[PDB]
Parts: sequence; C-alpha cells; structure tokens
Amino acid sequence: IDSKVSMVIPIGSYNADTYKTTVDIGAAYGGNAPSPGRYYLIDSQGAYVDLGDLTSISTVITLNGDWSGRTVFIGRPYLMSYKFSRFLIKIEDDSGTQSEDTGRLQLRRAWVNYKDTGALRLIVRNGEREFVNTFNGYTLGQQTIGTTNIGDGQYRFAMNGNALTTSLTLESNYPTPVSIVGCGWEASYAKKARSV
Amino acid sequence: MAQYIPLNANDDLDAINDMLAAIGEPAVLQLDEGNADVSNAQRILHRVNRQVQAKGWNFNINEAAVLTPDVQDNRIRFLPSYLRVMTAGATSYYSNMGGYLYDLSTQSTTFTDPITVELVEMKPFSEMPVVFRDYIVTKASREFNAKFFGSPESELYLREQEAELYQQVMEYEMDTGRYNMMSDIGRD
Amino acid sequence: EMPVVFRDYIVTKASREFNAKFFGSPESELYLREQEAELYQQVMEYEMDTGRYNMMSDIGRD
Amino acid sequence: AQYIPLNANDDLDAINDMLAAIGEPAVLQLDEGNADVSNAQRILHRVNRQVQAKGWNFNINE
Amino acid sequence: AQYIPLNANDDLDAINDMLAAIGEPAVLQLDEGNADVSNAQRILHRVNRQVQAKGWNFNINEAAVLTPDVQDNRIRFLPSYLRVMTAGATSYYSNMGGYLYDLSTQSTTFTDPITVELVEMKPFSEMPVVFRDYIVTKASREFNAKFFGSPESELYLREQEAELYQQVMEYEMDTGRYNMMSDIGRD
Amino acid sequence: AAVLTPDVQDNRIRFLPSYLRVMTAGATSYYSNMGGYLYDLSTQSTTFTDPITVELVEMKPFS
Amino acid sequence: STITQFPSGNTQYRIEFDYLARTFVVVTLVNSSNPTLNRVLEVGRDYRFLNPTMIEMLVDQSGFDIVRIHRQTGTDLVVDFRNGSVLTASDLTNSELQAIHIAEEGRDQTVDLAKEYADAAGSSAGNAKDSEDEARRIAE
Amino acid sequence: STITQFPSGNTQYRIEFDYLARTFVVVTLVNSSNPTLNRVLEVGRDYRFLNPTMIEMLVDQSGFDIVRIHRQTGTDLVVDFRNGSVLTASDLTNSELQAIHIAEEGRDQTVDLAKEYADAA
Amino acid sequence: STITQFPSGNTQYRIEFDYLARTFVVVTLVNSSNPTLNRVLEVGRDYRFLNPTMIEMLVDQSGFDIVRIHRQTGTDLVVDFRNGSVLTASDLTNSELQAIHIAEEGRDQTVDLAKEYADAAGSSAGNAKDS
Amino acid sequence: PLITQSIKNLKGGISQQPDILRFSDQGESQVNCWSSESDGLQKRPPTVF
Amino acid sequence: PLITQSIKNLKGGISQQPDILRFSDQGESQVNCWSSESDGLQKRPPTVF
Repeated sequence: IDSKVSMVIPIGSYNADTYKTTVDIGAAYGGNAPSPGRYYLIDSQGAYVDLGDLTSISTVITLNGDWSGRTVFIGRPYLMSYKFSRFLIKIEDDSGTQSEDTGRLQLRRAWVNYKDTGALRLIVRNGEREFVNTFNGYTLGQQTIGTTNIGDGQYRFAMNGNALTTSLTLESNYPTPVSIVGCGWEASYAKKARSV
Repeated sequence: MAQYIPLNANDDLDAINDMLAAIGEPAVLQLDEGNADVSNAQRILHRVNRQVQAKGWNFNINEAAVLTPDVQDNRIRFLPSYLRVMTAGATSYYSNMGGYLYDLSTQSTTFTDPITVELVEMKPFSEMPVVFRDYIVTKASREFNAKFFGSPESELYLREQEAELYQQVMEYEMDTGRYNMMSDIGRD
Repeated sequence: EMPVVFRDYIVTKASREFNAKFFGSPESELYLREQEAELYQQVMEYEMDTGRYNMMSDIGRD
Repeated sequence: AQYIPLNANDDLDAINDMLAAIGEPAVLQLDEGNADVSNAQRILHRVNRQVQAKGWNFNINE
Repeated sequence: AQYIPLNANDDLDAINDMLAAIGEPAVLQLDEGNADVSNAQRILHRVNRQVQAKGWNFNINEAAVLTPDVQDNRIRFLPSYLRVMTAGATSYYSNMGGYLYDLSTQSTTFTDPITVELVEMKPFSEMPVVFRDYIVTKASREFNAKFFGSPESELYLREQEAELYQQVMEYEMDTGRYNMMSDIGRD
Repeated sequence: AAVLTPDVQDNRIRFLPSYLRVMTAGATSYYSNMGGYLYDLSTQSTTFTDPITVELVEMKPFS
Repeated sequence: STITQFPSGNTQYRIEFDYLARTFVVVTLVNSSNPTLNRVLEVGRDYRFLNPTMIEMLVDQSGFDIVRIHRQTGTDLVVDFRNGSVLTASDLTNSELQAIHIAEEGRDQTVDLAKEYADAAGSSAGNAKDSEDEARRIAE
Repeated sequence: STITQFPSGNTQYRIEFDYLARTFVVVTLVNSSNPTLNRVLEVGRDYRFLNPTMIEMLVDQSGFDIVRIHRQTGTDLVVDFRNGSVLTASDLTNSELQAIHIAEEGRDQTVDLAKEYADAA
Repeated sequence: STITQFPSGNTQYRIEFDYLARTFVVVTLVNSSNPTLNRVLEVGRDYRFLNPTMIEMLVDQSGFDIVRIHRQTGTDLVVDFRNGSVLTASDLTNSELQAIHIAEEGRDQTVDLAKEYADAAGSSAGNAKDS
Repeated sequence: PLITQSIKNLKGGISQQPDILRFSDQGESQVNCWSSESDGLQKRPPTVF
Repeated sequence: PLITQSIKNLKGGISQQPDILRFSDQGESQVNCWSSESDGLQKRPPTVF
C-alpha cells in the first residue's frame, strides 16, 4: 500500500451503548489531515476494512466492535498494468527477426507461469465482448487455515478469435506481491500458396 | 459417495464437466456464464438433445391427443414445443404458416371443431432414461472436440464408444414393445 | 417456419461451404460429411411417413 | 436447472452456429458487423432457396 | 511366504490399479490428494453405472410391488431405478416431474398397488469378481486415452478386454440352463 | 457337494471373501451378496432355516 | 417429501429420501381414530435394515392402520475447524449439506400448519369484499 | 420481499427480488372474486425473458385483474467442491445464500400473503 | 426456546437463548386485557446491557402487567469474503449458525402470527357485512 | 494439426515500431512495473511517510 | 518409445534462478563438498587438534 504509517489505538474503547469505537486518524499523520483518496485498514493478521473517501474536513472514523490496544496499518492502493503485443509466428537466430505475414491464424488456448503471487486478473476482448478470469494463490487441498495464500503453480485458460483483433491485459490492485515468468499459446494454421 | 450414489447431484454440471474432460482440463466448479467454455458447450448440448429427441420412439408418440380452437376468431396456435404433427392411419397435410395451423387440402385456416392428431413434444434433459443421456453426452463431446480444439487421440476412441452405446440403445428399444406378427389370425 | 430436420440439414450444408471457401481446415471437415449423411437419411425417413402410398388401391372385383 | 435462453431468435442462432465452424465466438446483433456476418447470409439464402425447390408432399398444391 | 496385505479395501485397490496404467506409485488414503485422484472416481462411477444397466440374470426381478401413499395418490421415482417394464406385454412408463407417468391413460393418479419388472443398483464392492475386473480394465483404457496418450500402454488393454468379455459370457451362460425342449410332451 | 449352515441367534449365512463362484449343480440358481449375507432372488429374503447344499470354488495359496 | 405414510399390513417398506446417518430415521405406528395411542419403534429389536433404502418389520401390527416414516436431523455440528490445518472438500460438503437438510425439514413442517389459515382467511376476505361492495353499489 | 402483485392489462413486468437460477421464478394469474379460478402459467408458451430483470407476456388477460410473482428456491446443489480446482469468494457466498434463501422464504411467504389479503379486505 | 414471558414489576430479567449480535434481541411490554396495548421499547433510553446475560430497565409503568422477550435474526450476510484476506474458523462457524437459528425461529412464530392475521381479517369481514 | 510457441523471458520494455518488426519480448505499455534480473516482472515497492 | 540423456561432469555450484533457465551443471544445495578438477565431487578433509 502507499504512504504506510503505523499506529496504536489508545486506551479509550468505544461506548457501552453501541460498542462502536472511534479512531481519530489525524494523530497518526502528525496532527494533520491526509491527502484526499481511498484508504484501507489492515490489522495484524491480514483482514482489512474499506474506509470511505476521506476529505480534508474530517478525520474521525468508527469501527465495528471493541478493538482498542491493537496495532493497525493505514495506506492507499495503486494499480499495475501490462498489455501484450500481437501474437505472430516469429523466427529469430540472433542475426535478424523474421515474421510470417501470410495466411490466417486462429488461436485456441494459452498459459502463464507464476511464483509467489496472491491474486491476479486477465481480460480478453475480441470484438465487443469481455471475459474476465481470476485465480487466487494455491489450489484447494494445499492451503492452511489462518494465513494468506501465496504459492506457485500454472494457469491455463481459453482464447478464441482471429489473431489481428484479440488482445490480452493484466491488472492488479490488491496488497499482495506478483511475479510472472513465462507464457505461450497454441493455434491452427492454413495457407494457400507455398513460400520461397 | 465412495460406496453409493452421491447425495443431491446436479446432472447438467456433471455433463458439462464430462464434456470438458475430453480436452484434458479439470472441473469448472460453479457453471457460471462469465466463462467462455460454458456458453459454447450449452448450445451444442441443447441442439444435440433436441435433434435426438425428434426421431420418434415408443415413449414419445401420443396417438390420441385433442386440440381445441379459439373462440373469438376460429384458429389454432402452433407452439414452438411441437416436433411432428401427423395423422394415425392416413395421409396428412399439416404445416405452419403465420403461427397458426394450416391445412393444404382445404387451403384455409379456419377450424370450427376440436380435432385429434398425432404429435411428439419436448422434454427436459434430466428426465430421459440413462442410456439416452450417455449417448447424447458422448455425441456432444464429439462436436465440442472437433470444432474448438483438435486433439488426435481423444478421437479414435469416442467413435467406438458411440457405436457400442448405439447398439445398447437399439436393444433397449426392441424390449419395450413385443411386436408380435402372428397375432390377428384365427380360423379352423 | 420449416420443420426442424430441414433446418438442421440446411445449416449443415451451408456450414460446409463456408468452411470450404474461406478457411481450409482438415479436421473440421471429415465430420460434417457423416453428419450430413445421417441427416439425409433422417429426412427421407420423415418424408416417407407423411404419405401412405398403398399400391393395392383402386383394385376390386370377384 | 434447464437452460432457459435469453432473447432467442432463429436467424441469429443459425448465423451463430454457422460461425462456430471456424471457431469464433457468438454475437448479439446483426445491424452492424464485420465481413463474415455479411458473407454467411448470402450462402444461407442461396442454400435455402435451392433446397426448398425439390418439391415435397407439404409444398405441392394441385 | 504367502502375501497378506495390510488394511485392504475393495475401492482403494481399484483406484491404485487405475493409477498404475500411467506409471505412478500407490497412495494410502483418499482424503487428501492431487487432481488425478479426483479425476479417476468420476470415470469409475460412470462406467459402473453404465455396465450395471445392461440387465443380467441376477438383477432382473420379475415380481415387485409398488405402492402409493395415502394423502395424494401418486408414486415417486427414486434416482436408483434403472429400467421399468412389464413382464409379458407392452409398457408405456416414463418420468415426469419426479413421478410415474402412464402414456396410455395420460395421468399420474394410480390408486391401487401395481406389479412391475425393474432393475436396481448395487454398490461396487458387492459384485462377482470377473465383473469388477472387466469394469476396472474398461475404466483404465479411457483414463489412459484422455490424459496421457502412451502408445505402448495400449495395444494390450484391448487384448485383456476381449478375454475378460469372453469369460463374462460363459459365466452368464452357466447360471441359467435354458433348455429349449421344455413344456413339450405327448404320445 | 458342500454344506453350509446358519447360525443360532438370527437366521443368516455369511458371505466370506474367499468365495469365487456359487451355483446349483443341475438347475438354475439365484444367489448373490447383499450386505455380507446370502440372498435368494427367487424368494426375496435373507432368512434360511435349514442347511443347504451348493457347489463353490475357493482360493488356494500360490505355492 | 420428508414425510411419508403407507397402509399397514405388509412386512417390507421403502425409504424415499436422503440422509446423513442411520440414527436420523424414525418409524412410528399410527391410530387415526385415537391419536393418543401412537408408539415409537427402536432399531435392533423391532426392525432391521437390509440395504441402504429398504427395511423389514419384526413386530405385530394389530390395532393400527398407518405406518409413518420421516427424517429428523440433529443440531450439533459435524466438522470442527481449527487453526493450523489443511483444508479439504469433504468438510465443506458435509457442512453445507447439514444446513440445507435442516432448512428443508423446517419449511416442510411450517407450510402444513400455514396453508389452511392462509386460504380460509383469503376466501372469507374475498367473499365479504365482493358480496358487500357490489351489493351496496347496486343498492345506491 | 418474496411476493408481489401488479394490475393486469400490461405487456411488460419487472422482477425486484434476487434469485440464484432462472428456473426459480413462478408466475400466476389471480381472480379477486373467486380464488378457484387461479391458474399457473408456464415458461416458453406464455412468457419469455428479454433481460435478467424483465419478462414479456404472450397471452391475453381476459378475465383477470392481478398478476402475482413469487420465488421458490430449489433443493439441488448449486456449488460442488473437488480437490485441485480454484477457490474464490463467490463460491462461498452462493453456498451460504442458498441455505439462507430457503429458510427466509419458508418463514415469510405465508404470513406476507395473509397480511396482504387482510389489508385488502 | 425463542419466545419468553415474564411478569412485570421486577428489577432484573435474564435471556436464555444464544444470539449473534445485540441488535437481534427485541424487548416489549404487554397488557393482557387490551391486546392492542403492548408498546415496544428500544435501546438506550429504556434499558442497558450490563452483562451479556443481564438486562436492566430504566423506566417502568404499571398499566402493563407482563413483558415479552424474543429473538429476531436478520437476513443479511454477517460475514464478508474478499479476495486477498485470511480465513478464520469463526467466520465458517457463524455462517453456518445463521440459517440454523432462522429455522427454529420461524418454526415458532409463523403459526402464532397466522391465526391473528386470519381472525383479524374475519372480524373485518364481519363488521363490513353487518354495517 | 496444431502448432505452438513459447516466450522464455519478458525483459524488454515497450516499443512503438510497427508490429511486423518488433522482437519477441517487447510489449505495448507498462505502468508501475519493475523488470528485475532473475525474478521476472514484479510490482514496484511501496512508499513510507 | 524411450528417450534418455546424460550429464558429463558436476562442476557448477548452486543457483537461485528459475529452473527453466539453469544449466545442466548447477544443482540446488551443496554442503561440505569439494569440487576438484579431475575427480568430481568429494568430501572435505578432516581437521587435526
């Protein structure tokens, strides 16, 4: 997250009537209101809450429960993006790059290798349609209760359409790390005239 | 379960999971419309079911059915769940024209009294007998493999499986009806 | 508003030409052929039950 | 959990099945599109007209 | 030096045998496992259900009494049924909305108990040995074909399958006698 | 020729895992296993009261 | 569907619902004329199981007319989750199934007592409504 | 809630409550004078879906005044679990929502209908 | 159970059923002679939670002879699942307990409410007919 | 039949040449990413107040 | 059929790069070993008091 700052909730714990506790985050930022934006509140285990759009006229928030005498973390999220290029038959021998520019090509599938990743999304847009795919850490049967999922593996999905209209994108705005290694694709080819 | 039939099973999800197995990938786990594969598979399954149900078997044909005309303007509607319209033991001229029942012999669309015809209606996939369900699933898997992902070893086995299932379907068909030929004969 | 089997037969026949004249694949073919043959025999079988066609009609005497 | 379709139309379905032969996804409308949608309709119409003209028991009017 | 196994179950061994075709070692339990263990069980169950429904001499029950309830006269259609037929005539029975439907009378209002001929389903570990071996071989062929196309693991399972099919046949032919020259006699 | 006998408390006969084939010598037979007990499809019950005679094939050590 | 009734006199009966354990099935004899004489049976001395979907009776059925079979699921939890352990599918499946079952019996029980009051009130309301208002409007 | 009434003589209608499958919606025509004239429609022959929220009627409203729509959740599993797949939040959400919906309907519907009839009378 | 009845004119009362939040419990007074007379109270100005199993009033009248306490569970997901968080046993437990509680809640109040609405409609029919 | 191809590593940056002339490891856009030397693409480190 | 491959010598050390990019001479861990130039892997010599 962005602009991290630690803080310890003071002794004053809520009020008996509604057992809702206040924080007054202004103290953490040197007795000053922070810049406008969206803010999160991650505790010492991993569960996080989503506060509203904080302006410069208020610095008081309310939480659900007792809390009190605990350590928290506050910050803002940012975005990551990456867009692939077109998929073509490329042959290259360190002397030059040759790209085949004849025939028609239809794509079938694709795959991605990852390591130490928490969450990710992939978006495919062919003509006017959007398909969203999501995966999250490990798979069922290897996770452990109590912690966050950060692991390895491989992911395979479906890509259908012509090779001159399709596009692929990656996005992430979660507080987890990301790492990508390689990728590939499969297709079917058809020509009508020999080259050379 | 491991010993007997699992509790509260969903047939359509199992059929989709079986269809995806031919490609070589694990389950889908929700059957949602967001994924690309599910939408492609469902249409093929529906088309194959509708095509197979239309051949006409011994548990589909309802010989004696009654249709009744409307009151204000004498007509009979043509619902989209009808598959075949014929007469029991004579030539018939029936067709759809403008969403109503047409009679070519008379060249009119004005029925005045209820009539009796022979027709076949559609049923949902989950209420068919088992062998038909297996046959339909194998057939649909064949098109799904052929059109969207060409694998050379998933084929050459589904053909043998399909023939084996077809033979069993035929034997099941021949057992419901006895079909005696020496009947309706008697004399000194 | 045509009967179902005719619509399926027409769709298959059209798909064959569409595949042939614009994208030549060797695996999408070799299947539509047998499907078309099966639909053809089904269409003929359906057509044969609409009429009875009894050849022994208009014949009678002692 | 039967598959209840949304906004079903016969012509759009026929075009969608004809497109599936190559391996492209479906569409939602026919008013605007690329060349393929404008190439399938001609073939479909020609095949329909050719097939209907053979003469069947429910067409011939004496 | 006879081989006595440790903690044997008639299902885990089948799963292990179905894994042996690919060439992987055995396991010790079915609670935690990778995808393969979750991919074999579906095929095994489907093949078992398909094979059991063909109809044999120890399944067919000619006499069986179905009875209606007391509140709303009807008969339910359980998911363990496989075939419903009449003994010596023609039958029109089907399932409509989880109930028994008769096409002749076009109703579901049975009022008296009926006698029919049906076939039910049994668990895997209560069948004769040859049937279990045949089912396991049939499942192994498909499992090998769909995931790992080895060219030498095949060409042998077919040879075994034909031999097992034969043995099943002469097993069936011995339980029943089927003497054609019966109910015939005079001078 | 082989003899099987039921127990005393109830009237059932067990189905040991060392049995391979159970048939009657010169007639048709309906025998099977249901819950580790002997079942007769003809009478639709698992309650035998007197010892019976059948033929069967058992297992032997490899050596 | 969780409640079934059959005529008395036979020796063999069928079960027509799913269950998670063999202690969740109850068998009761019913006397329609005097409902104060019903009796409950116990496994091991009154009836025995044969296969997972069918039972047999071992007692005398005299002075009774209906045999009733219904399901009654317990309330205690089945799977206990603890920190620091591997997550598996079977636990989730059992946990979901228990709640779905219990909701089924709850709805099936409540609808029975609901319907008669519901439709009686509705019919009386409608009859009063029209028979009063149209009559008065025609009178005026 | 889980029940709604509308006046007759229209072409389109809207669904406000939530559902997990498209086969859990029931439509019924209502006659105020005589309850015994109530009839239940059927999908495809009488109505069809345009968008996930609105339906179209294809029958004539001749002798009826009230259109009633309610929800009845099924009893089959919507989400299954198998080892080796990918787990997300929506699966758990739906798995909880099904069991919540069944009980909510079974507690509310009849009382709501009785309230409606009494306050209409 | 789920519904409890206590006499009035007492300083302390107790609750005998579990709950998932403090906003589910409902407190109201009751006048036997006048069914219409009951009045429902609310938190803060009328009662306070001293102990999780203890309830203390603030103001008490005399025309109301008895009190009523019962549970009212909501139909909203108490737990929330999001991508990129942790899973705890308490969440899984509470998600299951919610529907279970709703079951026996409805199984109790439904039949009692039905008769009251039915005979209210009947009385409306009666006075509409006679006058 | 089917053909396939793979990309070993993603170390190049963006490019603006016509698509026929690009290399096999150059993309189209890249925002808030770090091209390490032995771990592939990552997310840029956070910021402390 | 069957395919095969062989490794001539083990002289490289450990490596921490992804497995797709490693050479054929680099392992994963190596404790108390001596990589001579003509005898392959050995065990380190002892110590005297």
